[PDB]
Amino acid sequence: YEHATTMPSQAGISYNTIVNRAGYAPLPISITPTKIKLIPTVNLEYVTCH
Amino acid sequence: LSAAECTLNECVYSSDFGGIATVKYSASKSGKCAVHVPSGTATLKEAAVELTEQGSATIHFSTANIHPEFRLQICTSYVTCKGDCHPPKDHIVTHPQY
Repeated sequence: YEHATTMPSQAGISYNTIVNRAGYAPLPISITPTKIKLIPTVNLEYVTCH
Repeated sequence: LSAAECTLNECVYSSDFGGIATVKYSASKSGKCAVHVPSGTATLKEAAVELTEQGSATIHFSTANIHPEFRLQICTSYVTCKGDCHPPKDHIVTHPQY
């Protein structure tokens, strides 16, 4: 079943919604982002030290 | 049957009996009552239904009208029952159109 939803990109807050069709009973659907990660594509150019 | 009331709880018109209607009755005696719809708007899946003394009975029907208002015929008298149905969920059913 096609369903489109958007939620704020914050961790620690559980998002509650229901996927509901007129025919069937509405279905609870719960999403809670425990952790959100942002990985840059790094490139090691050179190494420096004393 | 006396003091008969029909209440269409929830209906979904489709090929099959996607509509379910609940009828509240006050039967004079315990037993079965033959049930039919004189109009062609919907067809009852059950020819007859057992009635308690003053309980309520449920029927399953198939229709194609979004706002069906049909006067179904019971063992003794008529009752008009109107409601709003809903479109079917699945696009294609492997059943011939009732």
